[PDB]
Amino acid sequence: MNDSEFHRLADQLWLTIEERLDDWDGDSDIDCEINGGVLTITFENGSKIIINRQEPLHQVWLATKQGGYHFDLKGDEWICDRSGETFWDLLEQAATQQAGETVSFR
Ligand SMILES: [Eu+3]
Ligand SMILES: [Eu+3]
Ligand SMILES: [Eu+3]
Ligand SMILES: [Eu+3]
Ligand SMILES: [Eu+3]
Repeated sequence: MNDSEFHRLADQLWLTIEERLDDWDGDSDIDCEINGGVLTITFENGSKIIINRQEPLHQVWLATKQGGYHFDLKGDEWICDRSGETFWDLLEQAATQQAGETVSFR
């Protein structure tokens, strides 16, 4: 049921994030590491964005300089359980604010 579906969709999310930051071209230095399955993106100002799996809840969590956001699987989409906003939109907003330049995963 939900456990396999969660692993499938989260593994795809991890690869999309990693590959894009792998090919990051812009001026700002952005680094992405995977430690204990957790992704940590580090910006030149020392700020970070942290992305982890919450297995019991089948959620992906995002921790940014401004706050914490929790996402449910919704038809291949990841939706914030407090606001309805999409993961990609909230990640792009946070990364753009913390890099001081446009960061898109699209
Ligand atoms: Eu490549
Ligand atoms: Eu670097
Ligand atoms: Eu590195
Ligand atoms: Eu389970
Ligand atoms: Eu589909």
